[PDB]
Amino acid sequence: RDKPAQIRFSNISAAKAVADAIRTSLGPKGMDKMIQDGKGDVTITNDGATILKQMQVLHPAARMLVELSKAQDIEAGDGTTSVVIIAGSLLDSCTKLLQKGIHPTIISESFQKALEKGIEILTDMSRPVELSDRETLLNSATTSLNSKVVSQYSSLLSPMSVNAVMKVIDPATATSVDLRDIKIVKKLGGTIDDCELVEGLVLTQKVSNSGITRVEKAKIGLIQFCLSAPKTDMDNQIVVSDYAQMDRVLREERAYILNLVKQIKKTGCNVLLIQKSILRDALSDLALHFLNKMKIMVIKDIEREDIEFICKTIGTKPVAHIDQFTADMLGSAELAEEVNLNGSGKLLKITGCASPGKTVTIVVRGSNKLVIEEAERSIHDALCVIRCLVKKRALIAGGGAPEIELALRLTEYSRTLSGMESYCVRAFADAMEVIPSTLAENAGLNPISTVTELRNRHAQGEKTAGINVRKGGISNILEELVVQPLLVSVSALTLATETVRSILKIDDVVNTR
Amino acid sequence: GPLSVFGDRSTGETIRSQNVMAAASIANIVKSSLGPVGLDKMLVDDIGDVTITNDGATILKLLEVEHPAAKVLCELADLQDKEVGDGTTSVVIIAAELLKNADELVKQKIHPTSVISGYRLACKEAVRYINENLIVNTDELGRDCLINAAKTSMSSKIIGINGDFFANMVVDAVLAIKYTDIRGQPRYPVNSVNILKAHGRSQMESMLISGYALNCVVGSQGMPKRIVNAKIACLDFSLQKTKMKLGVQVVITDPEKLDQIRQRESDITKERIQKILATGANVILTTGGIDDMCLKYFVEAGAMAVRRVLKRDLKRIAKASGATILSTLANLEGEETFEAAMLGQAEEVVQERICDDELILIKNTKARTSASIILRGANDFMCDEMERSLHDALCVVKRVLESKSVVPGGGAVEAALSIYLENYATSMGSREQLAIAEFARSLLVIPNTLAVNAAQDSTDLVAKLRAFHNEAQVNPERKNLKWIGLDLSNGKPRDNKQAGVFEPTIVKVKSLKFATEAAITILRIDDLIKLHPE
Amino acid sequence: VILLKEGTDSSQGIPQLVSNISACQVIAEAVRTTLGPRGMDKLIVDGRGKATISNDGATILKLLDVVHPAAKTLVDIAKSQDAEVGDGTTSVTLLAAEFLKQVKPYVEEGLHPQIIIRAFRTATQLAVNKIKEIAVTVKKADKVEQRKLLEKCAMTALSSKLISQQKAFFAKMVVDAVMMLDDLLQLKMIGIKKVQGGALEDSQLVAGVAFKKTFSYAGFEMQPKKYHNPKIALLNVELELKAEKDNAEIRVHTVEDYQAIVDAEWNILYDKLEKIHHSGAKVVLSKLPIGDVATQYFADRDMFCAGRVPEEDLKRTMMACGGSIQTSVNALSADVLGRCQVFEETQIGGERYNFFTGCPKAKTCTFILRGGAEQFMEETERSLHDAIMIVRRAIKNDSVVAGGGAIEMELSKYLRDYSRTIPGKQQLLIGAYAKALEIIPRQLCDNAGFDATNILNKLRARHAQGGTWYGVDINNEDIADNFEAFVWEPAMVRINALTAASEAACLIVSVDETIKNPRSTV
Repeated sequence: RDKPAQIRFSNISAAKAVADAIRTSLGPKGMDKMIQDGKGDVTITNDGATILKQMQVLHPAARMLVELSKAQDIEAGDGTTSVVIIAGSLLDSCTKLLQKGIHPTIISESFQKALEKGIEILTDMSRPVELSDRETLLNSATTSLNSKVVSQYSSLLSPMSVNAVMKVIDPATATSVDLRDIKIVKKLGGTIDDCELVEGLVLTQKVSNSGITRVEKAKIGLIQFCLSAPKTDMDNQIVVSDYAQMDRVLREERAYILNLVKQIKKTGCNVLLIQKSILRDALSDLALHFLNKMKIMVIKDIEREDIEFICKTIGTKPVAHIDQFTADMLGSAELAEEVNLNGSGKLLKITGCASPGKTVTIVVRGSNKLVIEEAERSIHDALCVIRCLVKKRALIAGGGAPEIELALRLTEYSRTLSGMESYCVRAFADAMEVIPSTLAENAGLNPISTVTELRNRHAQGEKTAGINVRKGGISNILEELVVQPLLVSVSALTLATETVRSILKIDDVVNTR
Repeated sequence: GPLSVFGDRSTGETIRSQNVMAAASIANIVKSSLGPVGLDKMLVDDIGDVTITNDGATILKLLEVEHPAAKVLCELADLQDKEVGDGTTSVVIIAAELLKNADELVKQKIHPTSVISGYRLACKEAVRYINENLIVNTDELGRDCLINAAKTSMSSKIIGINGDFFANMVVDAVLAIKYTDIRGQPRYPVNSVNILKAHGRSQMESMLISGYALNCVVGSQGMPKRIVNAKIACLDFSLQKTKMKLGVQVVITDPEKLDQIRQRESDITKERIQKILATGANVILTTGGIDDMCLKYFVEAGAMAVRRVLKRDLKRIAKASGATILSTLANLEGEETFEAAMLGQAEEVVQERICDDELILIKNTKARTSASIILRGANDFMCDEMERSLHDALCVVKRVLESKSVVPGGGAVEAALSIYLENYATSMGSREQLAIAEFARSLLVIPNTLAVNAAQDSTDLVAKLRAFHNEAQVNPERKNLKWIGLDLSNGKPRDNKQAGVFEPTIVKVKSLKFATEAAITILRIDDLIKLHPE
Repeated sequence: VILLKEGTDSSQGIPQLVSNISACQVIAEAVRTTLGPRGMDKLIVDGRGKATISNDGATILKLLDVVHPAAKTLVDIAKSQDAEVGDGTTSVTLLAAEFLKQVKPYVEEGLHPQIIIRAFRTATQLAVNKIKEIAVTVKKADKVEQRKLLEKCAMTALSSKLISQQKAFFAKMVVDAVMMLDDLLQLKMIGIKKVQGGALEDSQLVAGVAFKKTFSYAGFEMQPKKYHNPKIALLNVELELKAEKDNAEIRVHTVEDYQAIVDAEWNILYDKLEKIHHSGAKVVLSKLPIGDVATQYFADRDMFCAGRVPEEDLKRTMMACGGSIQTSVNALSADVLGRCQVFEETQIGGERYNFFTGCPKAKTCTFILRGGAEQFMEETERSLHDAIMIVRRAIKNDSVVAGGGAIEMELSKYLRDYSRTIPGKQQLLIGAYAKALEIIPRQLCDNAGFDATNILNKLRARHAQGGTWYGVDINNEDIADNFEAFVWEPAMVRINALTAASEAACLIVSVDETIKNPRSTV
């Protein structure tokens, strides 16, 4: 029987073609690619996982690669453009193993042992890193950004990212960081230069009064319960039997409303905050009239799960009843001001809060929505870079050095290995030359010369001198500040090798409903 | 094997050129519409709506564009309008020619990174040089530099011939609403001067009102149409037949109360009316409807009452006359009373007829002044043209007055920057020096477009201006030549101050920033996948 | 009433010429890589499936069709150059295209066809005079150097064509092949026999004349297939039982007359046979069919016969062998008869080719080339034809110019440094002309994927005041005096190139508007 083998070859070829399709977007000198959807949108993109996602293809192999890229972004987050190339290169290399009479189970075991050796290869290659050491984290995140399109303002997008990781969590010990602590907003219009940060948060709705639009040292109040006319949770109707009852209904409605407003005013409140609701909502015009008569702001119709963010930031805590509402529970921010976007909306930035907030927000502006989308994805992946960096503390410099080092040392292992596995190990060794070849190629270089130069450099055993896109050849990397964590490489390699072991095992596809 | 993309992928320079093609196709289409010699473009909507337009953003907005980069340039023009409002046509042309130069350059096989970094650095250096090496004073002018700014605004517009009256009108209108924001600097309530229009007799028949004119008329001829003294009562409360509450039902077993409830439906309204009418009310302004009951009562009182009054205009007029916004008569507590200490202050209010129709007009809101312009024109389209023209002019002048800085134009800034940057660009001497050279060259289009729209010998005048600026720069002994630009009135190199042609520096800065931004954005785009449509 | 007939239209002014320039560039880019030793080849497919593959630009342009006026001008100019020179057609089409491209932006601002046309024409004139004045030549008149430089120019022709391992091999081959030709240089006396199988290196040159053995009836294979000095008679007469003049009628009355007449027809036949045999010739060739009786007679008389020979074959036979064509046999004598020392019906790749060599006179040759593809053999034959054309033009005027882009940079530099005295818009437009004159070496470099910018910069520096004749090598990827690398090509090619370029530039810049008929004649 041969048809299974033909199917296997077809799947490997399909995976290789899909991988080759995105061979101009890797590393510091990658290039963007349009993806125009059938819908009325468009996406400029550089991150590999995104690109892989927008293709709504029907072939299983590319879908496997997409899910692999998803997993890597969940683990590491940056530049998943590489992992697909590695997977396809390993598939092409194992084509040669298959034609040379190597059983697929045997091939999978060879991958397992190669993984075993490569783990240590990377491990001894790396060196530990210092937390709170500004330069190492800065270079890591900046080189992470260099694989995206917003690199022209990296001097501005680096300090914001670093300040994020100082002000979100403590540097003492966490082993991981909650990303939902970090908050971002995207806005159409403005400029990359207008992008900035505030240690507080920003609220979207604008105050229902123009009399007071910027209050300082306000005692801010947040309320979440109903403010409307007295109405039970359960059905009812107030029956009026004469004019006098109508008069009393009017007067007592006014009295109840003003009684509530006087309670909140007596609590020493300065700015009111009302959540969002349906089915007898929580705001009245008379409330606004009262508040204007007493010079009080209000913001209405706010989200449910955002309560934690606001409460932690300001200190004001939610109450569903007036009786539990207390003056001590006022969050005191230095300044609540409304800003303009030059005819592009009005926001509310809360600043100088006296309560310890553990969440931060950052704003982004730009001439269109796609530039800010790309910048958002880049910043998100940089935050992933730093989350892995603090997860465990080990680094590895770029410049093509890691893959060529692993390639040559697996060549040596093959020289020190016998049996059927020796040539498989040789194939592994030859596999890790694709990435440096691509890096030299898209750098507008003659790939043979530079790649062989780096191969010889790693034959000498000396390092920290690798691919340089500024020098134009193989030169020092520490001065290039080109560094990536050991964790991203380890995760990439492990995920890729597990995926390809699954691939080698898999050889049969059948169509179902 | 074949890519699983299932779509259509074009590679090479083709799509690049296609972007170029897009950047070509629209650009010259709008080319004929800016500068003192820009001629009008006529647009016919598919429903037979023929339109007159000359500012670029209004021109483009109703075009249907399916090519992506062309859409991007479309919203680029729209933003250029929405923040700046001037150079409404120039920016798309500048970006288009920049893309032309860039794509040709990459067709000569240069790394995109070098040229993109060149774009960024050149934008920065250009904005810098604009900041330093063209500083002049606007305090030498005032109340007249605004006139010249309005003249430069109308240059391509429909009223560029009758600017003497209109510019004075608009500058006085600006002075009429001049507010202060931070208590040390001025502030202007944009879109708070209503410019209500009419198919009048001529452009010379429009008049400016030192007061306010609604889109509103007197409710009935029973009321007096000219109140001697104006104490204004603004309202937001709906004055219709009062409804108590949506969640009340009546249950009556004693019919005696029944009829009296019918009385109540009026009484409350009626009662407040008396309260409303107790203070010697002159004019009543309400958003809610006014019915026969209130109509008869107000006729009996002789006080104007107008329903369906809008909101933002009501706020404007209440602030202008010193009036206050009212939604109910309740005071700090349940006491619902009317106070005579906040009634709006004005001279008189009249239902003046302009051409064949009447409207409410306010005279001289007290303690201050207010601005509103009645645009009377031969028809509706050209009157809308003045509408847009004056809006753009007010945007320009508010930019000028917010930052009192301005430089002469008509290519003066263009030629000076080109001369600097071409004689500059030795700070790198590398693959980016040629980039800076192409920046200095690419600004040649503005004199080119102005000359073609004016049928001037472009090469002679551009050579003269370039030579004067070059000798001024490299030889600062006679730096007077840096104060010279090109005017299309007679194709002259002149000190662009007698004509008054003057434009805010921030305008050029901002347009250049977005232009270079979009240029870089496109120059880091190399491949396209056309996914299959749904 | 409509002024003109319904269905027509017209574009005018700047838009029309801009569209034309765009069409010029679109058609130009279609051959952007063909020329050069490292040339990269194209294919076309027709509705008949007769796919054709070539890298010679002119043929390529014929392989494609347009409906645009400017592109039609370009393709017809390619036709003209190919009929004129037959090399560098890529170069001329490309160069005119970038001139038009370089001048495109000048239409949007103040400029008129007058000045640009005058500048183009005067620059073309001056540069043609430069071509004439600095074209290199043997100036030696000795046959050894003459032959050497003919072969050098042949390999120069191959220095942008397909094959590169048989340059001197085929150069010497073709040079000898033409040196066994007269001063007439007839283009009908070059036999071509494409042979299936056999290596490319196995292509050869028949000193005598060989051709294909046409179909023959029974009675063959008894003829002697070998003679050591046969004599050849060139016929155009029929040896078949035929009525006299297709209208003759016979009117007899008895069986004896009938028998006499038929035996008389046989006697006519056998008397012609007797004349042929007693004439002494050992082989007979003709366009006309040979009846089976004659073949059986000649086999019985140990003589070779063959008929239905194509004319050009017989023409080569007369022109080399030294015989004379016959329509009659009655006056056959020694002077008419041809003569050779070798005849044999050899086998060349599964075929039966008749070979006639040993003729002391030889004024025609028949190429025998070996290969494995009809299309690749056809392309090689086309390149052979191109080489024949180039040498045939150059053999008259033994003055050439170095290839490899050296001369183009020389002329660009000349125009540039001289275009500093000329005045005004003429100077600017001539400078644009000169700048457009700087692409072909750049295109060669970018064909091989080289940093053409740096290469052109260095060669310009070297050309300025450090010597001339500097070309670009591709195996070395460097600049040096590659004239001594002997990549030399004729200069009348350059003059014709300039003539056609000026023609095209002034033509298309003279375009202003076109009306299009509704073309109901379809």
